[PDB]
Amino acid sequence: GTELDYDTFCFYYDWYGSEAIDGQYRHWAHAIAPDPNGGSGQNPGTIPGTQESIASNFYPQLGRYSSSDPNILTKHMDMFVMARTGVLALTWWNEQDETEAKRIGLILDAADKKKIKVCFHLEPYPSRNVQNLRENIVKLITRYGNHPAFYRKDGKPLFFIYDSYLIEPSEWEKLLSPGGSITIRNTAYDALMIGLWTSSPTVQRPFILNAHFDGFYTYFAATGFTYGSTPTNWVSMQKWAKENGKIFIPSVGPGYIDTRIRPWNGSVIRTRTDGQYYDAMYRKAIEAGVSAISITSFNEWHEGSQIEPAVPYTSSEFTYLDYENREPDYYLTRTAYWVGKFRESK
Ligand SMILES: OC[C@@H]1[C@@H](O)[C@H](O[C@H]2O[C@H](CO)[C@@H](O)[C@H](O)[C@@H]2O)[C@H](O)c2nccn21
Repeated sequence: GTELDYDTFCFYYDWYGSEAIDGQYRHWAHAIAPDPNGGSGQNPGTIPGTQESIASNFYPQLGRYSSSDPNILTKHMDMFVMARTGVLALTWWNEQDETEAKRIGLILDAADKKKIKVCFHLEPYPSRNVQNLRENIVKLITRYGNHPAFYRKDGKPLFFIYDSYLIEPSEWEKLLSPGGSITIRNTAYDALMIGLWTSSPTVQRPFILNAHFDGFYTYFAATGFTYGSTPTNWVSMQKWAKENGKIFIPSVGPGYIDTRIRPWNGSVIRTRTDGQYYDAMYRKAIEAGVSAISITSFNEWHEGSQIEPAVPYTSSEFTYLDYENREPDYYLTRTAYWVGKFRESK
């Protein structure tokens, strides 16, 4: 009851920088978003990413780390082993820069040492469309597909597609129908394509079918943020998935808070309550009878959904939230608990 689960996907962010390694404490410093309902002339400012003031309501046990530091990567992979999360679902922004390329190779290498697998979470990069998506899928499978840590499920790579609704089903069909003009089906570049189910079934069911997605995930850690992230819908979403040959990968998270970077977004806060929120959400995923589960997140520190260890910290600039009556690694060990319960259910 300690082995990795390769149907458990944990969303991982590689965008953190340090002055020493990256030239800037990347992402630890971050713009504060203006209030989308708050009128003109806002000067919301920025979080400077100093030791005292970072762009999170929580504070990492590992400090203001670099995602390109091989020693941090080793520690993260040991944390995945503790959590029993076999798949690292890597945020991918199509930066087309040598620093991205280096980082992806470092992550794959570190993952392989611990038998962790890596798949890609394809983000909404500029001018994203099905043609450049195909080209990027080809590039990723070509560059990384023979890496021993590259994930496959029953012989197929798997990609999560964030904000897949931003692209019309008539475009998706070209890529994802077996008859599509630029199909990946039956090619060397075929993959399980997992789209983001947001809103109501009346909208999302025909979209998933007409776009030829292999499955869907929900992402948001905050319960009730969307229809898809409301766990009382998961039984019915799974029933529909099974009836239509789709893979449902609900996303569970331990809490949510992003008010350092989005001070106006307090309605989305979901309190951790010493792990009871995480337990409730993970239980609903398991009870829905799904084949795979995703975890939002390993380390989206801006959104306060991370399971990565956090420590108490009060600086002159901010009093951070922390894991309260739980130890810093509690969310990793509680993840392992739920992975066990999930496996018992399969
Ligand atoms: O991973 C899914 C998606 C991300 O696209 C999204 O990134 C945006 O927001 C973050 C701040 O949270 C910012 O730092 C990024 O540069 C990007 O603009 C964010 O991680 C998120 N939240 C829900 C879904 N996402």
